[PDB]
Amino acid sequence: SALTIFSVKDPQNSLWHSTNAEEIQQQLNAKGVRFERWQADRDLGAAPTAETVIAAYQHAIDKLVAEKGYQSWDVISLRADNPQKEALREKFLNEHTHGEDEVRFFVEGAGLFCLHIGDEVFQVLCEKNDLISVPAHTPHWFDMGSEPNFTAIRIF
Ligand SMILES: [Fe+2]
Repeated sequence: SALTIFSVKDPQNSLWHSTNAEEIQQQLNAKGVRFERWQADRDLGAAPTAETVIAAYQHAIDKLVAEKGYQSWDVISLRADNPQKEALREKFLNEHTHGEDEVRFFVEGAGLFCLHIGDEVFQVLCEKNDLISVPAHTPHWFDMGSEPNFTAIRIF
């Protein structure tokens, strides 16, 4: 719901910062990044799992991006009753990239998605409200800082 882009020399001095539908889309698409707003009106119950959240927003993946054979979709949820929430930070906080642009849609929970393109650091908040998809060759990392639960959908 927000986009920030400053020079690599000004990391704390967020120079350009704005949060608008056309504004976030113009900045994202202007860099070859797709962006859309999805409606999370599908209820999977109180706790959202990967298999269910998968079958429900499954029909939404068909309109997301039609290309290649799309191997499959997966979900990344963190539970507080699983000691793997602490080690999972170094596990998702490292740089991981693929040679194909993947898309991620959050249906339950919010995560801070940071993008790195050239000498600029992008800071955009992600919520189960809309959707975000970055290009291949572009590294992305999730912001943990804590052990909160968040449901995400990966398609590539
Ligand atoms: Fe990825």
